Amino acid sequence: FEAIFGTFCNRLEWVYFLTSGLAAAAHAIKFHDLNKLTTGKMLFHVQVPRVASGAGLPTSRQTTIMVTKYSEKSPITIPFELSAACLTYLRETFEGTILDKILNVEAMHTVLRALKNTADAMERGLIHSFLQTLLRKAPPYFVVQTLVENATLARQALNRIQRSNILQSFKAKMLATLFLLNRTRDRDYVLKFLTRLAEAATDSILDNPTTYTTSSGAKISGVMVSTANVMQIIMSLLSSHITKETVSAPATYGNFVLSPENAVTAISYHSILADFNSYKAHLTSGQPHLPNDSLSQAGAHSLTPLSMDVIRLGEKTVIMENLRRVYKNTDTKDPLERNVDLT
Amino acid sequence: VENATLARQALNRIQRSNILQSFKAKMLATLFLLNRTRDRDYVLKFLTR
Amino acid sequence: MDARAVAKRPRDPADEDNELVTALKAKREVNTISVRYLYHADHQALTARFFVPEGLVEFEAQPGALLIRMETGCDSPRHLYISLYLLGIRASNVSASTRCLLESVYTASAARAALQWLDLGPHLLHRRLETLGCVKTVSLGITSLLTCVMRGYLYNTLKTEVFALMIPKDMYLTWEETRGRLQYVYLIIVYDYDGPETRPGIYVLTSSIAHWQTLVDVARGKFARERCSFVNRRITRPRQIPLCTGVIQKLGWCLADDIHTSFLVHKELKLSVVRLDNFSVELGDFREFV
Amino acid sequence: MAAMEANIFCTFDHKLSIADVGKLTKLVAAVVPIPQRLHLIKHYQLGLHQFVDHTRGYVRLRGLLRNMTLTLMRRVEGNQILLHVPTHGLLYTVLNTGPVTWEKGDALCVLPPLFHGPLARENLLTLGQWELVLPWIVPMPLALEINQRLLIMGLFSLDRSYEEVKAAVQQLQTITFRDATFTIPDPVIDQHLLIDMKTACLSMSMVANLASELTMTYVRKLALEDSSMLLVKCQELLMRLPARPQHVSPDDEIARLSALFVMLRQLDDLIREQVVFTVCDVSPDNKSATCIFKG
Amino acid sequence: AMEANIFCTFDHKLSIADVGKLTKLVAAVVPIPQRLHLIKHYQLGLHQFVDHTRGYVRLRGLLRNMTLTLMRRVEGNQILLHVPTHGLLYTVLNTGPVTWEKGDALCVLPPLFENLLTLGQWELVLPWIVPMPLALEINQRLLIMGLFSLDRSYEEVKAAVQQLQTITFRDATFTIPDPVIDQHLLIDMKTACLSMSMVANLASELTMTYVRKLALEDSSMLLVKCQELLMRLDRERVSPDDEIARLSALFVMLRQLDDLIREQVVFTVCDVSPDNKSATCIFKG
Amino acid sequence: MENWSALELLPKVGIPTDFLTHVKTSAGEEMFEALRIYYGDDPERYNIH
Amino acid sequence: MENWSALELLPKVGIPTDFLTHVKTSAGEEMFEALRIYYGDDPERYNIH
Amino acid sequence: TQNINTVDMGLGYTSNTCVAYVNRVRTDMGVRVQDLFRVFPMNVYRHDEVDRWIRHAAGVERPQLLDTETISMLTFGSMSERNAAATVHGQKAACELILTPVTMDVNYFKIPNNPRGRASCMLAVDPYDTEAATKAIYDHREADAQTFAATHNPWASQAGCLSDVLYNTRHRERLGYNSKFYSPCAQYFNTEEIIAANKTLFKTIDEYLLRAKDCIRGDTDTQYVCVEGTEQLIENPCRLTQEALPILSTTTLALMETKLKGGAGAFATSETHFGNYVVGEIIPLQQSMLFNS
Amino acid sequence: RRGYTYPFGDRGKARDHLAVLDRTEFDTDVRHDAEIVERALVSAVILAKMSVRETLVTAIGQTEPIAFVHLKDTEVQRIEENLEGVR
Repeated sequence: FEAIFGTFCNRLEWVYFLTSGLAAAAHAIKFHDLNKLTTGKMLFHVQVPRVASGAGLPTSRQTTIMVTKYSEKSPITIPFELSAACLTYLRETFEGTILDKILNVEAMHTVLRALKNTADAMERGLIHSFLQTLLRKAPPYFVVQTLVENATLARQALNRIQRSNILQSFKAKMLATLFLLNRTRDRDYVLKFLTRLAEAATDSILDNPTTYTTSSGAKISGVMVSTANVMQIIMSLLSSHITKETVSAPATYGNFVLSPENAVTAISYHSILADFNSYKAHLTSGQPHLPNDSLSQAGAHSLTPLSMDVIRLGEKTVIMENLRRVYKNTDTKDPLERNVDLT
Repeated sequence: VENATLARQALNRIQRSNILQSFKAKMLATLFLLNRTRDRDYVLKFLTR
Repeated sequence: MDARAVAKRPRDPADEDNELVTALKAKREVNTISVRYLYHADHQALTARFFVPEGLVEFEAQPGALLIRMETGCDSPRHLYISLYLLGIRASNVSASTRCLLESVYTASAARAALQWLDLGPHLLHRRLETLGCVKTVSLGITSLLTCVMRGYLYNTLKTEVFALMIPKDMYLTWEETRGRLQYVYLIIVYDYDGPETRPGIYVLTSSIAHWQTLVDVARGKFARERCSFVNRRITRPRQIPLCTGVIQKLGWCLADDIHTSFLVHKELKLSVVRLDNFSVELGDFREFV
Repeated sequence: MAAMEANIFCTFDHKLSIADVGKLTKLVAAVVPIPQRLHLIKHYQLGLHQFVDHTRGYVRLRGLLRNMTLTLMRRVEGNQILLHVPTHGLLYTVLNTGPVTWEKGDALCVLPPLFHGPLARENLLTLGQWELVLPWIVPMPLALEINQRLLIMGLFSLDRSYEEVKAAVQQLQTITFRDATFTIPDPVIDQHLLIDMKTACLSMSMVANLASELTMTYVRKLALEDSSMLLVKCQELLMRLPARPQHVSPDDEIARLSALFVMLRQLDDLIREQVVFTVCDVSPDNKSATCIFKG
Repeated sequence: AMEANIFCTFDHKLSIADVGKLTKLVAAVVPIPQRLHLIKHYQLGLHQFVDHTRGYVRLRGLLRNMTLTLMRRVEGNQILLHVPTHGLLYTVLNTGPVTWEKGDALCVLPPLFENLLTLGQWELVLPWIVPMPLALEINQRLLIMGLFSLDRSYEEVKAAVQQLQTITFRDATFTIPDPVIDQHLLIDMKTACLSMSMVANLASELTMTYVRKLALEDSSMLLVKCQELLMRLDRERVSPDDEIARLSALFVMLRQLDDLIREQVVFTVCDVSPDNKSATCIFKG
Repeated sequence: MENWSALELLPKVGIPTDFLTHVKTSAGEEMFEALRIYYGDDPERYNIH
Repeated sequence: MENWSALELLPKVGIPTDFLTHVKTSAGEEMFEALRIYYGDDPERYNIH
Repeated sequence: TQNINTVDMGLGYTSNTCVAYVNRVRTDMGVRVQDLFRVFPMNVYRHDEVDRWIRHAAGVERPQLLDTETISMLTFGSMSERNAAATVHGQKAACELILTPVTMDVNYFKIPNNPRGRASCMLAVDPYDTEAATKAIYDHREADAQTFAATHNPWASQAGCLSDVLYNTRHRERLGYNSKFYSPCAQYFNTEEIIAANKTLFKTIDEYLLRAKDCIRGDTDTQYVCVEGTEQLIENPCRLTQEALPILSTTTLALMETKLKGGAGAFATSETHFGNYVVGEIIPLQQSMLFNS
Repeated sequence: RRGYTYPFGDRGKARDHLAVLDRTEFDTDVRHDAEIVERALVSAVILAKMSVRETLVTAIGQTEPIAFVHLKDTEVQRIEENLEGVR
């Protein structure tokens, strides 16, 4: 005889956007009516201090700039398929025999398993798309370092010599740092490179002050991601500064909804101003400044803890995570494995 | 181990050539490991890997 | 079988649960997906998906147009999906201004290759082309996605609005002064054999006539000059084998009151078109008349 | 604004008797033509009687009927008749109006009625010098033979004298089909038929010119050493007056024969009617059948 | 929720391996002779129609009269066939030797060639699904090879027949069968070829009189050019009852050729898998 | 053109922030999608319709 | 140019209006500015954005 | 479908990317120069016997393509040469060869430089001044940047010279051009693209992130350009700098033997004999890449 | 023209020999005519032999000789005597 031992079905592992460290880089708000609109704009009003000039020299003027920020759309899709057998047996019975019961169980489990797999794939696609939009906008290291060294040296639109110097710094630092981990491993150099890379970015506009806090110590600021190999190298090298920690994260998406005064303006003038009643109250009360923005109001309330790695770059704390899990056995190439070419 | 993340598809010719380059490099590097070096950190890293 | 079951009213998809809802009800499980109501569930129109190069998409960025499949004998992509508006650049039934405008607008690289393939072969346009009905979405890029209906009422996903079909003004032809409330619309190709080239004309014809014999009778009546040209080339030049002074294809039924005249804008250039809003597609094959 | 109606109600306005509504009930599931489609129409527009004129040219009636729309009759009740327009491809039931026998597996066409026997059956709602004259549903061979004989008679009318034409017309007026026989009413030659004559003769001369040497010589060559009743009949029809073929060129020959194929199609379309019905199994009494509506 | 279906019972026993062989044809096309509800397996396919004297065009005519059906799941002791209705869409298996592209038009042809499962006095055979231009080309080539059947002795005819026999299409280069056997013609091919040649012959000597009579009146004036063309053809080279018989012969011979003149546009195709054997399409009358 | 007067008149949320480069350089070098810059005081905000 | 979708969707006050002429003539002869004369039921009022 | 909408709540750049760790090289780094007859398949010599002799001696088969219509299809784009039998090394790195005078100052190679002989970085020129940029990139009667001579390669710099008409993708279209081949120096001669690219600094780097990148097929031995979507684009610092890198090359085996014989750090130092020289790689790639391999 | 119209078992070789055949107008020089007619005649003979599907000498360098095909012995004798008289 021929013996068949135990048959195994794959124990597929689930993953979520919120449970991943990348969620700390993100603010997540859920909005059931998103399909209808295609425009999202924010506005910034800033007045720049002017130092009182000395005698004889040209004097400054009271000056302001007004700037707006716009929305990027990037919907994601996943198909899944059902055969005729499942579709016809899911809604039919034949004589009520045992084999028909087996077929019904198989069809129901097949369709529900397909739905579960599609939901997991949709979550993976959402985190993938967020990484896509984050990485497509991040500039490289040498340009941001050249910018951070030149902060004071321009106070106007760039003149010719200044941008020539910018280009010189570009070329020098590009030759200096086209690769990092393969060239030098003296821990001081790599740690100082990491802290420079962190300090280069400007901080976020809207803090969620009671999110992604360390369990007791302090508040987290940055999130950085790499493939498993680079993460292993860094963890081996920087072991003195590496710590384990439990952090608090929002357990669910934040809910944002239309108040009726928003709906009437939607119908009338094709526009909504968020947190409308707060605007009307603080306007008629004659007060200039609001406690919170609508986005921060939309933020979720409950907190749940989860474990992740964190290191110190000097008064700044940044999150470690390697995204190998989200593409462990999938199709698409992990976006963090980039190709760079030279001439 | 190193080439696990680059292709979960039908293994293409160029990836195969890279596999062979890694073969040629690492076979020469680790033929007589313990004879070659007794550096404690390196041998622990090799065993962990 | 029982009398009550036979007499019972027909099954009601109108309020009965969708299959996914039935399964999730059965196991008592909930996914994050808004599983209850399926989009396109009530759709009667048959939909196809087509990929097209970026050059041809112009004038399709506005929804509604005829999408035509043209042949090329090369090993590399054998078919190219072309729009009726671009096809007018070849027809001799287009005014000089409109042809110049279309020639200026479609000067993308891919379009001119299709124009070369159209006239680089011995065969006439009749054997080379085939119709795919009406196109109704855009997703731009280096390669763009089109979705198209081959047996349809022409509508947006939620059916929130009907989508019209636009025909360029120079091609539009009518053979009756009064219109019955129902009339069909056809695609018409005729050939001029007197010129050195087999010079083709492109026409779109609306008529209240559904029966083939009388429609062909009227067509031969109006196209008498072209028929005489065919006979003249046949007698004049032996060992040549011309055929089918004109061909007909049936493509549409529409309610005559719906017809309107409208302008169409793209690349801030302005085109003149005729418009049919409450349109539907019915597709037949090409057929020959002499 | 407008909507294309599919359910059509016809209302009478003559003070009908009981026998009229009785005969209406007999007509259930028959086919009737309408010139225009509305939700409620008057009886005067229903039926073919509105078109008849003293000239009574059969070709005129055929051409007029070709343009019309076809509908089926359902749920006959007092002075209100419901007509349902057919939808292409669906399965419908129909009761044949004329006496022509049907068979399963063939196709049917629409034609104006014919003179048959004593001309007894005109009882169809004769009221107020108006009557419900229904069109005929007949199988494909009979319709093709009718069109063939009308066109052939029209062609023969030319190049012939009056009495020769009269004899030929009196012969061609008859038809035989499936153990039945019928007579064509008023097949007078008219300008409508002259258009068909012109287009048919043009197509026939084109097929004559496009024919290649091999196609023409095939029949004469085969008569040399083959023999059968079909062959002897075909040879007897033709006029009476080995070698290597004069020219061989499959490319030019295939182009020529394709052009001749198109021309033969064009000549054939003159007699082919619109194929309205494809039939399924029929009740053995021949009265009613199940059919699919096409075209 | 059930739908309209046709039940078929295999009168011969089917082994498990044979059922597994047949199940690979989930959505292939199968013709049936008559629209019964419970059909016997002998009626399926085109095997009962094949004959040793009757030819290909007879099969084409019978297939035109045939009713087309689509297959459904095979199960215990019974197989289910779904008859299509116009303007819905269905899945078909490309049994033909020609690959398809989006927007192709298809028509059904009688077959010309693994093999399909057989029984003691039975084999199962299915028709071809082919794009329309290739169907025209193959019918034209097979008919023209029917014409050359008479002259086959000379070597020119053999070379020309060989050249006509090969057909080329998109990544397809198969060969069609020679319509002659033992230097003889199958009788249906003889009838079709003779009918075409006769309808060609009759028009050459019949049109002149009727054309020259109509020339006096045509305001469209191209009929006179037609007369001149016929006279140029003449330069290149009766009792009324005989005349009327000749006209009747012309039209009956033309009707005989109508078996091959028009094409049923059965299917139009929607996008196809790389499994290209399988494709989706919309059914047309 | 956006309704800048709405931005000026309506209440705001106070956020301390600093650009990487100098603010005037970021506006002058075209980094933002749309800009409105005025020197002194533009009375346009006081006119409403 | 007028937001007709707003007029359709928004609530409205009932009045017994009395046009001097037959109302279809007033629409036909452009007594008012900015008309809209859709026949049947026009579903365009639903596409809220 | 789950349509997500993102707003960038960052005034300045809030996120940075860097190339941390480098793996093995997909290209052979070799001198295995590419076939011009494949990229220009149209042209033939006038007298057919001369064409036969040249094609026989050169090692390239006479091109034949179905009918005339294939030439339009090829111009639209088609991969049209066979993969090699075996590949122990990776892709055949295409070398383009641009004619160059004998007298060229050899020091031009020893630094990161533009191979066209005329420095043309668009972060230097004034923004949106096409006239000034054209003057900088073509006008050889005004001093160049980075080397204040008029040019270091007369046959490669001028608008009408060899290396512009041959390499520039907009000019190349005037001749037989298979678009599928990624010409290495295409990005150094697309004067139209370079003139279009000279936007303001912030928008320049934004475009560099968005659209300046290109793609290369991973399935094939040779540098085929791909349709965007199947494989992600390639980051290119050289495109941003409009410069090129120098690689260790020597014109005699003795100096290469010294480079191999010498200890660590010998790769980055240049040296010259009477008529032979070494140009050292400016980045220590040959050591670092093999260090981890 | 006859080469264009005729079918063949291997069309490519026939097309190549027709291409070397179909443009042979004389270059108005006494010397050149003999060599060009020699080449054209070689092409014509090889095309005829391929049309008959007679064997043809494919050996390298050993080009097909100039000869008649399928002509009777009496006629070829007469033609050869006429050519001897021409000499």
